[PDB]
Amino acid sequence: QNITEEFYQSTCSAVSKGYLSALRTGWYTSVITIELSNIKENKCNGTDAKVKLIKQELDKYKNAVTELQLLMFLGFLLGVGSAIASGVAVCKVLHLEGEVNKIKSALLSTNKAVVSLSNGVSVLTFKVLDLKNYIDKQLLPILNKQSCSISNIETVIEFQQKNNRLLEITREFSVNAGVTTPVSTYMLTNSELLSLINDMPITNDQKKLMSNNVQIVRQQSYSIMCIIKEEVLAYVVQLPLYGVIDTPCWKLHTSPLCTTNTKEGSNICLTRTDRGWYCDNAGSVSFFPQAETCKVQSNRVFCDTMNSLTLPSEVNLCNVDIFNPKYDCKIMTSKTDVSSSVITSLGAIVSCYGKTKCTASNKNRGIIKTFSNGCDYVSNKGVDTVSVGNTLYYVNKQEGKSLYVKGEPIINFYDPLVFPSDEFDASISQVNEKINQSLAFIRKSDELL
Amino acid sequence: VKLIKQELDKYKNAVTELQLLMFLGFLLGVGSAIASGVAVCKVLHLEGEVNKIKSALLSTNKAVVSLSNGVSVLTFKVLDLKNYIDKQLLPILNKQSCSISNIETVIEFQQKNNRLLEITREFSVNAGVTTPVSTYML
Amino acid sequence: QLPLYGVIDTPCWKLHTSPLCTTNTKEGSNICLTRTDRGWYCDNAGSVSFFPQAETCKVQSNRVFCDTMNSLTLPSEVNLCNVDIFNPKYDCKIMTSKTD
Amino acid sequence: VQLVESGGGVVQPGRSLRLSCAASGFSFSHYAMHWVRQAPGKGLEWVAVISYDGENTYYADSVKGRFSISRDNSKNTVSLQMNSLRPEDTALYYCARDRIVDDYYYYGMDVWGQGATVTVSSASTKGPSVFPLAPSGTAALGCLVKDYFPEPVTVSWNSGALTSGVHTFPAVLQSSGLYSLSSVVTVPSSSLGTQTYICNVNHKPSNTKVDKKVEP
Amino acid sequence: QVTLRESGPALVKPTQTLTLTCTFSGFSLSTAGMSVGWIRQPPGKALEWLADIWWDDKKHYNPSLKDRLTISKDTSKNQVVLKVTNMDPADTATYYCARDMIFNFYFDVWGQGTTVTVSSASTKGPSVFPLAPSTAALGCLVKDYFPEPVTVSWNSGALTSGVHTFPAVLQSSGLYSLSSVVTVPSSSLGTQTYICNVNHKPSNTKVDKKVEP
Amino acid sequence: DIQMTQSPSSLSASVGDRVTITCQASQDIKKYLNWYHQKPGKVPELLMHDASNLETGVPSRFSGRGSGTDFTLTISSLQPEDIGTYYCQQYDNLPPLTFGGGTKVEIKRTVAAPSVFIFPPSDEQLKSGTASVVCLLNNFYPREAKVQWKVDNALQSGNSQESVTEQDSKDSTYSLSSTLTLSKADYEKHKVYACEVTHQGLSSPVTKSFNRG
Amino acid sequence: DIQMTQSPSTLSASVGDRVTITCSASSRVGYMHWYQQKPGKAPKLLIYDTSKLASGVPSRFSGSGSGTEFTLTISSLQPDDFATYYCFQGSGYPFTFGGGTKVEIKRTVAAPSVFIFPPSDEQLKSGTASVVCLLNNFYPREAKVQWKVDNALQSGNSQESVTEQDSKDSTYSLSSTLTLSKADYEKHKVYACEVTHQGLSSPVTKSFNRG
Repeated sequence: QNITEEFYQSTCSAVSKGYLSALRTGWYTSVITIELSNIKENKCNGTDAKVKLIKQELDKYKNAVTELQLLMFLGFLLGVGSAIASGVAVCKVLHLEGEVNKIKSALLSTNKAVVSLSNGVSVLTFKVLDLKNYIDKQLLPILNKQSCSISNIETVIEFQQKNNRLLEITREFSVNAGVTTPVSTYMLTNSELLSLINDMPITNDQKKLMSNNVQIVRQQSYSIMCIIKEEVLAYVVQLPLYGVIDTPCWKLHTSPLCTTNTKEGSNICLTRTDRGWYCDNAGSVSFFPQAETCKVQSNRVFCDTMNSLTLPSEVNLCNVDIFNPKYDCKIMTSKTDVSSSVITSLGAIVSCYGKTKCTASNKNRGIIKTFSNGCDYVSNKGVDTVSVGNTLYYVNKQEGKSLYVKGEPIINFYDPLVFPSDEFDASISQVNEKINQSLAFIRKSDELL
Repeated sequence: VKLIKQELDKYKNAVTELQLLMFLGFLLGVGSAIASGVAVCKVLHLEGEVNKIKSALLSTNKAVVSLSNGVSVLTFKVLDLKNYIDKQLLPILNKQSCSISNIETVIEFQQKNNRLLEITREFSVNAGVTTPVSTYML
Repeated sequence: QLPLYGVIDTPCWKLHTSPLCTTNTKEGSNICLTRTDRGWYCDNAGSVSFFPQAETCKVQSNRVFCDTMNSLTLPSEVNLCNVDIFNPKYDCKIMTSKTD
Repeated sequence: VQLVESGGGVVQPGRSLRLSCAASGFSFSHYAMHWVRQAPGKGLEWVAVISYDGENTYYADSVKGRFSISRDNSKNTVSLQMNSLRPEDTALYYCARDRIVDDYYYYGMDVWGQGATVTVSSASTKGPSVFPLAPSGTAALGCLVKDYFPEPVTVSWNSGALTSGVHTFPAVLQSSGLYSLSSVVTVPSSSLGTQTYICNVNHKPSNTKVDKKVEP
Repeated sequence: QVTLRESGPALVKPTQTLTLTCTFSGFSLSTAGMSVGWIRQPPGKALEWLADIWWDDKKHYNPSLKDRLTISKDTSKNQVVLKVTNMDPADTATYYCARDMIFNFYFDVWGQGTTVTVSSASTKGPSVFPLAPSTAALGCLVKDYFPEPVTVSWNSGALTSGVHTFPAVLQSSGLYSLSSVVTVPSSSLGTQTYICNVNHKPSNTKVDKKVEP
Repeated sequence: DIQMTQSPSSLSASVGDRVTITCQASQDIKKYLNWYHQKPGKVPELLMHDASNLETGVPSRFSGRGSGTDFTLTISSLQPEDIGTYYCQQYDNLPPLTFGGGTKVEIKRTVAAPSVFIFPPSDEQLKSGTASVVCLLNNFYPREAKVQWKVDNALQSGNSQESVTEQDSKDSTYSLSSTLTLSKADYEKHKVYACEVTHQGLSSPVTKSFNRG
Repeated sequence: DIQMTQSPSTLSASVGDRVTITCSASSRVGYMHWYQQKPGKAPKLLIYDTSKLASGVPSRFSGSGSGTEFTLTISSLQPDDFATYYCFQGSGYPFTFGGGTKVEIKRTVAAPSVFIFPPSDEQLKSGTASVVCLLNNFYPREAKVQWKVDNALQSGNSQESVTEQDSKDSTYSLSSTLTLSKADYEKHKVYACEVTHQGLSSPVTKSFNRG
């Protein structure tokens, strides 16, 4: 009873204005460390089941270490960037002399500390697993040399349990060339993660946002394998910083709009190409063309500013009056008269053309409405299912009021044959000029004759 | 006991994470793949709807239950950790003396608990929606 | 959420397409042509469901697995595009280029 | 899972009356709600419906323009406003829940309230007098409930402890225009003289509450 | 269920240090996401936040009473302790202790509280001056006592209606005072004799006074 | 407006009998039909929806059939608790949802003769100037019975009313009351009062009587 | 630091009247949170996340707002709602609370019964003189007490305590204690108490001549 939606029959589109923004504007880089134990060399002869298992597990431990040692419409306008450029930058610094030692020094006493590195950047550091103390002090002295007898079997379980976390981490990086996303629990546990969130210099609200949506933060995060110099494993976890919160958001749904004259082809189509998510953020509007990049948790819409264009606030005028002189609304044209449907947040837009059967159904009563060739909309409340031809769409069941804005479909104002129909990222004014050009050429070419 | 305690913390941490979660072609148009799945989910958030299904599944692990939306849905209880924990684990962990006899109890609990952990793991890395549906899931 | 497969055991066929250009000796000055309706086609309700991105279709020899949500439902005259491209009954979709 | 009606009673013809329905134990704001009525001894009549969000309403043809249904989701309340009442509107009125959630289609009703009695009449209200039907191995005894208006009256035995063998006959209309019934019970004859039998007669419209012991 | 409870001396002399022990159950302060906060409410004034602490030992303090605040924790005993130096009677108030979560920056669960009094004044006896009559009202006045509470009954509790015991007001001598009053028929004067008896348990004083014109 | 017709208005069958009632709609309603059971004195209970889909907890002995305009409800093993009135209702498209007129279902326990009792008027009522003599016919079948009043051996007419219950949910009988009402003056002008009952369960009419005093 | 304002600081309403409480803050914030407090009892959390209902809380309550403006609404003011309501925010340190909203029941009216008491003789012996002015069984709470001594106004030498709203007639009572030294008391002749209240058409004055 928050989120609402409006359908514009005039432009075959719909806008949902009940959403709140969640923009990633930046990156925070933290350094996670694991103090590791070097081994040389377990030398136990005689194969005892209890001896073989510890050795085998220790062999598993060593191989992990070895593997790590071994590792060392629209949208086309967005441009390119390097997602892990920030994280890689941190990794690079870590490859310096006794920088390891600097950080290895601060984390000896506590498991958490900020160390200023020679780049000058202060970074939160975490020692989450100390296999070293356990392996070097409990395990290693018994194994050397010749006689090794291991009793109390619960010990081999404890070591496999402790070692296990390291093994999944070595496993993941192995299948991701040292960059994983999303960041798994093995890489960084929730307690560790929540602890990480509290020292990040963001708003108490921003911390609040991330903590209720940790599962989202993980998908927008990167874990980057760096170095294993000295006796410490170190990798950098790259977390999103949300500089934009609680600003109004809206999602634009579009569908092909065509004339419904009786002939077979000879039809003209039209489709709005500025579909996607729009959000208010700095007096302008951040527009996200590919709405795959935006995750939704009801009230909150999570987006990454890298795949976006920053547009003027006049962009909203295209939804109410597409012919405004203040903004040239982006569109496409076609002769492709094909039926399809678009499921919106609180309903469904149905582009029905030709002899195609377009229908809406309820789970209980069955078919409840047969569409009359054109762009229409139906609420989510009285409808559960939509079938367009042989393809069946399911409708969203959220709560919220929808508004049908009546208006003559815009495509009907144009005379065929003078209409430009092969336009992919054109616009209103860009269409009008070609018609004008064609209006001039048709009109001037008979005046002379 | 510490091992069981550690695993029970694992059991709890798993529990906690879930609680916390709460050419051509361009002509094809868009739809909502999980619109059907999401619709069911929504219905389940009502009063004692849970209780309705919890009642039918006490005796059998399989029954068709009609929800208040009216939709009849096949229901499956594939893992009853409650019974294992309440009947096998809890009476052993609370023996006044924190003895424990033999180790097969911790192996047995790690084995049973393990499946839930992979499921909580997948949902954790998928914001509560996974595809394909893994063996751990089903 | 499991898929319910309402269309089974109907004849299916896959269309592979490739660029067609003149092979005149000159350097560029060539004209190219390509059928754009590549993908999977299947008979299902007297019509044909067409799946443009055939990434979306899994194959187990005899069986072709597709999702009808990512499909267009086309008239049976689409088969004429394979036999006679200049037929008056169906306007076959193509694209043109000078890219040799 | 509980619905409790209120607001019933007598209203003079041409006048107005408001019913209210308090709901608990379910997700109220997600169900369509119905009103249904039943005159004494007759069948069910659908009256009106309101959608779960209150946006859509429908009414029986016999009450259209005179009745209005509304709801308050913040208070888990449904109301039925009845204007310009006729004697033909006298009935028991049930509050009832639609069986299906969040739908603009309307279906059956799976949860029913106990109902509120509304009487529309120019006759005056009168309380009943209770007379004993004395006994003289199974014996029958009872109570004669005579001369009352309007319907209904309730009769119980031993404050509800006695239900077996109890027959409470339907009211009869006398030439005087007043109703009367008797309630009779069959009990083991060895019980007479030892077990106490007292008929509990209740006539809500006249605020009459009489407990009367029945002896041989 | 989470339950928290405050403890701390009810009285404290000015400039002294105020220590407070908040103890709780139902949740561990060691668990990730967990926090405990301190909040105060001066008499007839709005609530004021004081301090908090988290499982990762992060501490925060309110600049208004800074730098007089020190907060620490001990997950072992399930308790949190807050210290306030250089007390002023301005600080006389009721304090609450409450849980906080990073998931939700608000106080969901609340201690029933402990209150603290700040004064150099301590034990004392009060002086009952009765307010003589001349509908008719009469009352007794309790002057110059410390601390609270003190109470009043009439005729030993026979007379209850008409009576209005007034919330005691502080004086600038640092002592407390109060007046209570019963209205009564005007005709019952002189035959009906009114008696007001004050019970000062803190200084063990039960004064009965006879009220008459 | 869609009309719902139920048949029969009432019917009689034995415990264990298979009982079928019919509903007819004035137009095509597909399977948008519900069935309700109303026990005497109780609220209605929904038995099934979509013509044949039983609600959870509803006994298996109920089954519904039909589509379009003609529907049936079948009880495959009529039980004592099945008495009352059964109602059909449509919910095809638009409201008004409409109910059928209802079908009363009665249970037959094989022909059963009535037990007869007579009650003289009470002394308390005689004070009012009215004398009510009550004749009870308890637990009989079939419904048909002739009850005749005789005063000083003379048949009475125009001065009696009968009331009959809906059928009982346990033993499958009806009960009947016959009330003779006279002024105090006419009642005490006669000596003996009797009600005579003729019913299929009785080889010959049964008479129960008393004498005043 | 952010600072909260809240209105109305005092409000009263009849059972069933809608109640609206508005909060204003100096800086924009994420969420507004709301607490109910009974007298002397620890405060309870009512609404969280601006509009979300806490457990144990009635659907009767609801929340709404954004930026710096938020509102709390009681759909139908019920007796159990008598309390003070505070707006809160944890969005940025230091945390703040509302100025605080006190609710009662609108409306009711009562004119004060005014009495005056000269210092007792037992007290005049101790070296202090307390003159007490009493206003009995009135409403609204707003009332002005003015003490005059030989017709001059007195300032800074008076204290005023008022009574708890009564569970029967819903009125308040107030006491005003003028405290002087015995010496100062016997230095003047007439002592007067001037009362101003909404229920009074013209200022009422009770007085006495010393001795």
